[PDB]
Amino acid sequence: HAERLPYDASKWEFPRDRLKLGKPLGRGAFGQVIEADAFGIDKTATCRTVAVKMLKEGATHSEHRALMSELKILIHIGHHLNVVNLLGACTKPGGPLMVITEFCKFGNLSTYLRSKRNEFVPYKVAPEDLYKDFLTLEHLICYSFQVAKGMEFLASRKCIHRDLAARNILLSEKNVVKICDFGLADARLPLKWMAPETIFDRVYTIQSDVWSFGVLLWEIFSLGASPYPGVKIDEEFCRRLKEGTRMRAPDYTTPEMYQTMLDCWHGEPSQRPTFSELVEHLGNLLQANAQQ
Ligand SMILES: CNC(=O)c1cc(Oc2ccc3nc(Nc4ccc(Cl)c(C(F)(F)F)c4)[nH]c3c2)ccn1
Repeated sequence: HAERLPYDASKWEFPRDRLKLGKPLGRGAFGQVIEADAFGIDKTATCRTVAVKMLKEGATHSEHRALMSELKILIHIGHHLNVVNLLGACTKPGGPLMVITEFCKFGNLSTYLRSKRNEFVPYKVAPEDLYKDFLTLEHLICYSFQVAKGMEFLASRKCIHRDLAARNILLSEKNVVKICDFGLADARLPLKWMAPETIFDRVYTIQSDVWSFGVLLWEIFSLGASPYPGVKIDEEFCRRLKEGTRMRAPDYTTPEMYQTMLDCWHGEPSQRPTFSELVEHLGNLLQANAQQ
C-alpha cells in the first residue's frame, strides 16, 4: 500500500544543517510539529519560514513508516492550492525523520474562527469601513468551498485524509485555506469526526471523509465551536449516532448549508454527496450569496 510508494530523495531531501528549529506548533505521541527557518529551500527567497513535522528521537519503528507514508502520499498527490504545500524532507541518517511544508501564518481554522466571534456580520453594509476585517457568510461559504475543492482533488488522486476537521485546516494569506494534518493518520477527541461505518467497522473511504466534511461545515458555521457541544463521547453516543441522531443547526449557518451538513451525515455512505457534487453545490451557494 503506502509503504510501496516512491521517495525520490534527489528532489525532496533537504540539509538538516539548513534548518533553525523554532517554537513548537503542536505536539503528538508520534513527535512534533515545529516552526523553523529554511535557508534556500525554495528559489524565490533566501531564508524562508517553514513548518516541520518530526518524530521523537526514540520513536517506534512503526511510526517511522507512518511519517514516511505521509511524505510519499503528499508527493503522490502532487500540488494543489488547497493542500498545504510540501517543500521537502529529511530521510538520511543522522537526525530524526522530518517532513517540511510551507508555513501558514494564521494557523488552524478552528482557533482562528473562534477569535472572530465578535467580529462577524452576515453581510457588510456602508459605511463598509466599520466592517473592514470582519468575517461574513461569503468568507465562511468560501472556506467550505475551498476545502471541498481540495478534497475533490484528494479524491481525484485517489487518497483519503482520515481526520478532516477544522483543526486540520490552515488559514493562509488572502483567505486561502489549506488542508493539512497535525496528527499522524487522543485529546483531540477524533470520534466526533468519524462516520458510523468507521467507528463500528473501522472502514475508511472517501465517503466517510464526506461525513467528516459535514462536521467541518458545522464547525465553520458555529464559528469554531466544538462538535457535539457538552455531549459525552461514550457508548451511548456511538449508539444514538447509528440510530440517526445529528447536531442541531449551528449559530451562523443558512438553511441550505445546514441541509448540506445533513446530506453529508446520511447513514448510508453511498447516499452522501460526493466531493465533486459538494464543490458544485457549494459553488452555487457562494454565487447565490453574493446576490443576496
Ligand atoms: C501557524 N502555522 C501553523 O501552525 C502551521 C503548521 C503546519 O504544520 C504541518 C507540518 C507538516 C505537515 N504535514 C502534513 N500532512 C498532510 C497534509 C495534507 C494532506 Cl492532504 C495529508 C494527507 F495525509 F492526507 F495526504 C497530509 N500536514 C502538516 C502540517 C503547516 C503550516 N502552518
